Amino acid sequence: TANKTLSRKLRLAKKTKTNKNIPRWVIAKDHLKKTWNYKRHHWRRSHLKL
Amino acid sequence: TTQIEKNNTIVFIVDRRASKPEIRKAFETVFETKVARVNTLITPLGLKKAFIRLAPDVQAMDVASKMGL
Amino acid sequence: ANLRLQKRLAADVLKCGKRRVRFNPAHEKYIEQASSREAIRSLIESKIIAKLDIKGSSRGRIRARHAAKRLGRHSGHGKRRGTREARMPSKTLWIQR
Amino acid sequence: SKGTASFGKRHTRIHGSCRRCGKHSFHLQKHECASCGYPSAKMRRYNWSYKSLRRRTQGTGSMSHMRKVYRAYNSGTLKANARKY
Amino acid sequence: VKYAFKSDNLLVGKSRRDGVKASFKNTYSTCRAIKGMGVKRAFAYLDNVLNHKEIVPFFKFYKGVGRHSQARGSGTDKGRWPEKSVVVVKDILKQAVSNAKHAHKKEEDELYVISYCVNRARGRRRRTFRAHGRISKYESQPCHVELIVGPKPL
RNA sequence: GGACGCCCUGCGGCCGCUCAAAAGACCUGAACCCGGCCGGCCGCCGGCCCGCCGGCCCCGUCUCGAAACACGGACCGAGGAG
RNA sequence: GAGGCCCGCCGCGGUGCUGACGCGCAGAUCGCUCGUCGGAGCCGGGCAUGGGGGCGAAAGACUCAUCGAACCGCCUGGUAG
RNA sequence: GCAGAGGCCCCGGGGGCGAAGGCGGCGCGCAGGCCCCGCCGGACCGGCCUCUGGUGCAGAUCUCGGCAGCAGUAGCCGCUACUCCGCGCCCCGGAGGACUGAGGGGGAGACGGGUUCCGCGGCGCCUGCAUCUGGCCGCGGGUGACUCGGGCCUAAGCGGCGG
RNA sequence: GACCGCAGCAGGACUCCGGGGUCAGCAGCCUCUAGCGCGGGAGCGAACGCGGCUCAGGGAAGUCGGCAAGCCGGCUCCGUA
RNA sequence: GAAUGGACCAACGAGGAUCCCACUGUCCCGAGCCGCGCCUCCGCGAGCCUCCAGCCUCGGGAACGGGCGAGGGCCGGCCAGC
RNA sequence: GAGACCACCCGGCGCGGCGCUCCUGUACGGCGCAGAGCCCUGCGAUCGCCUGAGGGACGCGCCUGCAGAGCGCGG
Repeated sequence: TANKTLSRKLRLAKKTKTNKNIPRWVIAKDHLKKTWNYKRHHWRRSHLKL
Repeated sequence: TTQIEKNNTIVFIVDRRASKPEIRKAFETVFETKVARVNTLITPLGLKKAFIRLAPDVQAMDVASKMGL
Repeated sequence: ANLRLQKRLAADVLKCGKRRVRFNPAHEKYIEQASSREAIRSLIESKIIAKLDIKGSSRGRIRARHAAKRLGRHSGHGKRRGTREARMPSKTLWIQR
Repeated sequence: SKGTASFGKRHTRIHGSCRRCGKHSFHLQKHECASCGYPSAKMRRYNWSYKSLRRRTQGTGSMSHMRKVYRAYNSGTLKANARKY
Repeated sequence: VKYAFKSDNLLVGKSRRDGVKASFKNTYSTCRAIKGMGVKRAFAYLDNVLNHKEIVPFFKFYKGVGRHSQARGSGTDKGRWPEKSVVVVKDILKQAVSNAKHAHKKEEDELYVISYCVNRARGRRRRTFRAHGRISKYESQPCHVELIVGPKPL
C-alpha cells in the first residue's frame, strides 16, 4: 500500500472525492427531502475493490 | 506563505500528465520568472502539486503578489 | 484542556518521551495557548515546561556485590547454578595455557 | 484452523481491476478477466446467465455514437446515402 | 393526540417528554410512585431516591427486583432506586408545576400529582454478536413520559 | 412547514399559531401487543337478572383407533394451492 | 568437536485433563500439561499442477468454514406409486 | 361473498348536506352474509340482469412484515490497578501507587486496508457503562528524491515464434 | 493496536533494532528507556462453580485404570546393575 | 507359522498392559482458607423456546395424561438455589 | 450471637484511646573487657546486655475523648 501503483492511487482517489454528503444548497434547489448520499463509504466497514 | 517568503517556493496545482521540465518552462513563460528547481507529488485526491523554487535573484514574494497570493 | 498536543510537541523539542515531560501545575493556561514548537520552546526557556531525568536503577548494591565476589564472598556451591564447563570452559583454559 | 485462523492468513489480492471492464475480476497470476474475458479480443458472454448479459450490454452505457447515428438516419443520413449511391 | 389524560374542565397543568432515552419499566414505576403526592413531597421523595434514603416500589415489573428494607410499607417487598428515571421524571414534574403556576396561578402547595401515562417507544436497535457467528439485537426500551399536576382527589 | 407569549441552566415543555383539518413529517391508521383511568374476576354452550347450576379434552392430520407420552401449530396482518 | 544425538527458549506441532468453553473470546478458542527444537526442520514472497481432475510419508485426507468427487449459473418449477 | 366487462337505475342511479375504508351498537337471514345508526375519515361508490376470472384460508418445519411473554432475565468473568486534588468526564494537568518487561501493551518497515494522517469545532450516530472522549460527525489541510525504492536485469515460471 | 475472520472478535497474520540485575541462559523473576491503566462502576463477603493454598493418622484400601495431584529436580563430589 | 515374512527388543516411543518403591486429599472423611464469578445496586441489555395449560393418586384409554372418570390437595405474587 | 437479598435478634450506635489478657519470640538504637580473622588501628557475619523485649490483636474491662435517640416516612 505504501508502495501503491499510480492506476490504483487514482481509482482510490475518486472514491475519497465522491465520499461527500449532498450539498445543503442542492437539497434546497432540488427539494430532495431525503438527505443522504448512500454511495458514501466508511473505511472500516467498506470493502472497496473487493 | 512561509514557503514563498523563506524558501522562495511557490506551490502550484498542475495537470498530472505534466512533467517537471514542462512545469518549469511553463511557469517561466507565463510568470516571466526564472525557476531553479521543481519538486512534484500526486496528491491523495489525484491532483499534482508542484513546488516551484524560484532562482535566488528572483523574489517569489513579488511574483506571488502579482499572482494574487 | 486536552494538552496532549503540547506534551507531544514538547517531547519532540526536549527529545524525550511524553512520560518524562512535566508541565508546571500552574501556568496551565499559558501551556494551553501554545500550539507551536516555537511557542513550546519559549515555555521551556521560561521553565513552565521541563523534562525529568532518566532516573535509572541504582548500581550501588550491584557494585558492592561484585566487589565482594572479587574477594570470593558470594560464589559457593549453593550459588552455582551452571556447569563448571559452562561457568568457565575447559577449551578456553587449554587455549590460554 | 480450517476457518477463522486460516482467514487470518488472507492478506493478498487474488484478483485486480480489469482494463476492459473495470471490475475486480482480472486474475493477477493467470492474467485473465473472469467477467470481461480480457486479454481476449471477444468479450465473455454466456447465455446460461441472461442476468450477466443484462448487467454489461449495449445500452447499459452512454451509447454516445449509436444514439447520434440512429437519429441522423431518422434525419439526414439517409439523404447523404442516396447522394453517394 | 399525544396526551392520555383528557382534561375535564379541571384547570390542571401538564408536561411531557417523547422518546426519553431511559428504561420504560424503571420510569413507569417512578411515575406510579409519585402519583397522589403533593409536588413538594414528590420533589423530596425523588431527591431521597437518588440519595438512596427512599425506594421506588416496583408493582408491575418485579421479576429480578430485590426485596429491600426500605420497601416495608410500600405494599410490595420488591423495590429499586432508578437514577436516570428519577432525573427525567423530576424535570417533567418541574415543567408541569411551572406550567400550572403560570397558566392558572395555582400555588405549589395546593398542586398534587394527579395523573401519569408512561408508554413504550421505538428503541435504538444496536446488535449483539453471539457464538457460532450469529447476530441478535441490543434494542433499547425508550418511553413517552406524561406527568399531570392538579388540585387533589375529591 | 409552525405566529406570539410563558417558561425553563439549558434540553425541552406549556399556550396556542397557519390550515377546512394538523393533515406537523406527515392520507386512511386494522390486528397482535402495551400504558393511563373507570368496571368486573372472569374459557365455551344452555337456563335465569348474571354468578350460580348443569354440560364441555386441542385443533388440523394420516390412522382400525388421537386428549394423546404421534406430528405441525407463540401471536396477529397481508400473500398462499385443480 | 561428530551426530535425521540428548535436556531445554522462541518457533513448530498438539498428548492428557476425557479441565474451562459449549445461548463461547472463538462456526475449534482458552488454560495448564505435553511431542519436538540443527533435522525427512520452520517461515515469507513468487511460481506450477483444476474437478471424476489435481495433489496425497495414504487419513478417501486435502483442494478458500464445501469433499467417498469443489463452487457458480443454467437444463430445472428435473422426477417422486 | 370478491374483483373487473356489457346494459339498466322515467327528467335520468347514490356522493364535501360527506364516497370507500375503519370502529362500536342494532336489526334481518338456518347460515354464508347483508343492512341500518352513531363516531372517525375525506373522494368516490353501488343494487339488478348478462358476462369474465390470478374469486373466499387456521394449519403447509407455509412466504413476508410487525411483535409478545420469558425479562429488566441471561449476561457485560482474559491480558495485576487504580487513587487524590484541580473548568474535573473513563477528558486533561500535577502528585502517589502500578503494569506491558528490549523474541516489549517499545520504536519501525513488507503486505492488506484507503484517508483512517493532522489541526479546529462538535456529540445527532457509533464508542455494547459513561463521555465534555475518539480511530465517530462536520470543516479546512496533508505524502516534495540524480543519490531510497520502483523502473532496469534475469530466476522458477510465463507469453511470443514461418508454422 | 486501522489487515483478515458479520464486530474496535480472550482467533490469527511476515520481518528489522533488542539495556540492567540474578543466572549456564534470548529461560523464569523483578527493572531503565519507551508505552500505558483495555465492551463499565460500587456494595456484600451465601450456597455452588472456577483458578488456587493447606490438612492429623494411614497411604491407592479410591477407580475401569494412581485420572488428577503430589514426590523428584540446579551445581559439586562420590557411587553405579 | 516363515519377505500374505517366522523367530528375536539393544536403543528408542504424548503407544497397549502388569507389579514394586517413593509420593501425595484418589480415598477413609471431609475441613478451613484465598481471589473471581454468583448475589444486591447503578448504567446497559439479549438469545432460545412457546396449541393452551402448568399440584397430585388411581381407573379407563393408541396398553406410561396437566386436561377424561373418581378421589385428595391448593390464597395470590415473587427470590435464591436445584 | 443473624444474613445471598430480605428477614431475624438487639439498639442513643459507633469511632479513637487506656488497661487486662493473649499471639509471635527478645525491636530500632546505644554499649561491650564478645567475635573467626584481616589489614588497619579501621573493617567485620555474628554474640551478649538494656529486652519474656518490641510489635500486634477482631477477646474482656474501662472512657480520660469526639460522639451518638429525626420534625424522614407512614400514621
